[PDB]
Amino acid sequence: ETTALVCDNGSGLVKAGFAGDDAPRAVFPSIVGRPRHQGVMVGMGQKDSYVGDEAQSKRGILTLKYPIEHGIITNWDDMEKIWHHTFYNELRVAPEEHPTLLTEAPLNPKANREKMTQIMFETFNVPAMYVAIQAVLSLYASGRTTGIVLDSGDGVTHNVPIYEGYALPHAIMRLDLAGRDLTDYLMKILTERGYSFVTTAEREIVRDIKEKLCYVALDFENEMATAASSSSLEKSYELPDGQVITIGNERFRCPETLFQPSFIGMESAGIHETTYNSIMKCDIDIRKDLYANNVMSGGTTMYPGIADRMQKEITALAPSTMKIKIIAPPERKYSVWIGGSILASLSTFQQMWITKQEYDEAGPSIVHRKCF
Amino acid sequence: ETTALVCDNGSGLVKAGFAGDDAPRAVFPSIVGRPRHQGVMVGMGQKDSYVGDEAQSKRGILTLKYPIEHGIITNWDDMEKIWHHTFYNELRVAPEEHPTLLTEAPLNPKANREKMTQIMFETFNVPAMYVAIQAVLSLYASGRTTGIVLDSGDGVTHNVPIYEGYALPHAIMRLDLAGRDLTDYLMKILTERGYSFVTTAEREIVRDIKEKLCYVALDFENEMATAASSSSLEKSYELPDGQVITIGNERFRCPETLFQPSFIGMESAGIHETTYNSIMKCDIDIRKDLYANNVMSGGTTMYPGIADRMQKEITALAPSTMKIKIIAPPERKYSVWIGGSILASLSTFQQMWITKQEYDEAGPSIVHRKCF
Amino acid sequence: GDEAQSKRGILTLKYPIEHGIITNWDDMEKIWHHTFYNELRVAPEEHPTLLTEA
Ligand SMILES: Nc1ncnc2c1ncn2[C@@H]1O[C@H](COP(=O)(O)OP(=O)(O)O)[C@@H](O)[C@H]1O
Ligand SMILES: Nc1ncnc2c1ncn2[C@@H]1O[C@H](COP(=O)(O)OP(=O)(O)O)[C@@H](O)[C@H]1O
Ligand SMILES: [Ca+2]
Ligand SMILES: [Ca+2]
Repeated sequence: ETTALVCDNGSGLVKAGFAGDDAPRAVFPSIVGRPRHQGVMVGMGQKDSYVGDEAQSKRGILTLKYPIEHGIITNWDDMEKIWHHTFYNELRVAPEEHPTLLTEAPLNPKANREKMTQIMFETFNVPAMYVAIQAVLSLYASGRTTGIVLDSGDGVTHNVPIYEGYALPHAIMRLDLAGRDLTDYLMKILTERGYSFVTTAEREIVRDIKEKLCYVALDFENEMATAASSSSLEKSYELPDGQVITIGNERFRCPETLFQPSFIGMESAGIHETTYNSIMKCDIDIRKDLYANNVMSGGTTMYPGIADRMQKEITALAPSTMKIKIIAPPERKYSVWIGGSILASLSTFQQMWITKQEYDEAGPSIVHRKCF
Repeated sequence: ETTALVCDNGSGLVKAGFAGDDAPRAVFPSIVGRPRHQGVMVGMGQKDSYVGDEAQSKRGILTLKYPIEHGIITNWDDMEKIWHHTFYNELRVAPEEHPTLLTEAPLNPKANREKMTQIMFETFNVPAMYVAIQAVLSLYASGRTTGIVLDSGDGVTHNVPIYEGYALPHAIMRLDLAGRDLTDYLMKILTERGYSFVTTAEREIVRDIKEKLCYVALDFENEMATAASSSSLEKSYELPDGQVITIGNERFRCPETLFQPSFIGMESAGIHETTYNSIMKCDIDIRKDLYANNVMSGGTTMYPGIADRMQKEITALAPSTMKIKIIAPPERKYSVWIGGSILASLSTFQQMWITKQEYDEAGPSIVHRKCF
Repeated sequence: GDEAQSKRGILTLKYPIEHGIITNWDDMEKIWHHTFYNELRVAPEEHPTLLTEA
């Protein structure tokens, strides 16, 4: 009778809805805006904190804060505000009669799970809850049981291999390189053409430029030579004050940081080498099914041409006698929520929620022994 | 056998001289004045424009323009006229047989730099030239190879960390808050006492008031409290007509914009926070030396008490077991030119010059491959 | 060697030996030249050398 809630809680966006639906209902950015200037007109409902899309609507006079930074909930009061907004204003449900499934990146500190369990059980008084891993839900929404999942959101890029439903925890890769860092790099390299963007409001403008105009080049040096030789790669964008900017080679220099992370000073490997070393740390017999099932998920995998670039780099890295297939659905930026909707709707799942009585008898540490 | 020219062409002043010397010869402000009233006297040796100190003396009948605005050269004919003035009239030097060294703030757009190459080679026809970063020359004048440089001039305030001669480009911070913004804020808050300063001639008068009477307070709140409760902090200044003004809490409120930049409505952080984030973005081992080698340069660091205040503010943010030393030599106003003179007169430097023939096959884009 | 430890912030560090097997022979030759010439300060032409292996 009761319908479980699925709330995919990413670093940049939050996707909330009911289990069983095909698409989430409440998709809105996880920001809290606070007023920065002097309020002179008395009345008219001047609130002290705006949460969600109205913070985007009034972002010119607000300082904007992300409570989740690289998968870490830093400011818990703002995250409680976002949870209150997504329960009472967006979905408009009573949380004390609905189970709630939550998502989390792996290799994340254990205080985060305990504090989410404490806030969801004590403040909102839910009857049951569960915390799941995002890549596992991506493989659930993919409809298969074997594959290696590369999930990259706004703050974290993780990589999990699963064979026949059994995960390999020693081969899970994590990398703090995602859309926030790509946005900051694009803010850095727009100053070469004279466009200055510094404030937190215009960071969203640079993010919109990144979403609309960036793509992954198949060969970087040839695309450098093509951009230097001609001007056919240039495109124009309209700022919301009416100014028109144009960008050339900055379209594909920005997602190249995912493949060459020495552009922002990190000495770590690119995502193709991260996927290759995740496959090579796995056992000898399961690599053949993992090369053919590179499941691709998350929001920063929506660049044009990223899948062909991953195909070229992994086929270069792997031995030539094998087939490498990369699975990129067109709905892959919602795959974590769709897998959460699939998982909460199974009849075989309904005994492994964390009930209120288990929390009362075991404290917040029940989430370590039950979830994962 | 020829000598190199060193020309620090900062946004407020031009400081030019020969390499190997210890002090610059031609120091004059980067202004171009044009007449704004009608000429009624026949003869008199009247000119269409004035430059440098000659524009400074006759400023009552002139409109003054700064060709450099926050580091970016806006008007190029005026900058060409200032370069012609500092070559032919100030230094008495024919520039076709002396190589020249120029300075530039980091994260500037590229299109200045090539043009800064182009009319150095096509107009003045120098045999060689080079463009350097100001903070690197500050470390050259300091005599050491490890440190983080806070260089704040008239238009650009930037932090650059260098460890063992290796710069870290991902940790360079730029902030467009410097002496002109402090001057405009001082013109804004001087209207509270009834003193109006609106024209561009009397902006120089307010700049002189800022140079003579302003200081950085150690703690802001008790300084405001003792400014309100007494009159010992007040000082008097004589205008060149004869009028005498008296200022009180405006002496320390105008440097406070460097530490509290919300006074002019800017969302960004202060210089202590900017230096702390620039240190914290660096690698984990090198932060031991970066706390102990804070180097200041530029005229905006000439306020009394800025070093003690910056030490107290960095000491609050850093952990208590780290030793923080700020180096503020009394000659650090001229330190960019001194490092330019040390670098140009150095023996292994004379193969990094961008000569005439390399510009001839490479176009103006030689400066990106060679300089920095 | 030790001067790579003192400057390890601005360096990437590589081990030529990985699980006992020498992988990068140029870096191993560099370490051998450093330990013969800069640490023991001897010429290898007049000293027999004993080596160890797993
Ligand atoms: N079409 C697109 N092209 C490029 N980047 C995108 C696109 N759509 C979303 N993104 C990026 O994905 C990031 C967040 O995606 P997502 O994983 O759905 O949210 P979260 O990280 O909150 O889970 C955003 O920072 C955004 O920049
Ligand atoms: N004694 C002083 N006290 C306070 N500020 C000063 C002093 N001398 C110069 N300044 C400020 O320094 C700014 C620029 O100085 P400087 O860095 O030498 O020139 P540039 O910015 O061209 O490199 C000027 O705007 C001036 O207001
Ligand atoms: Ca996500
Ligand atoms: Ca300067």
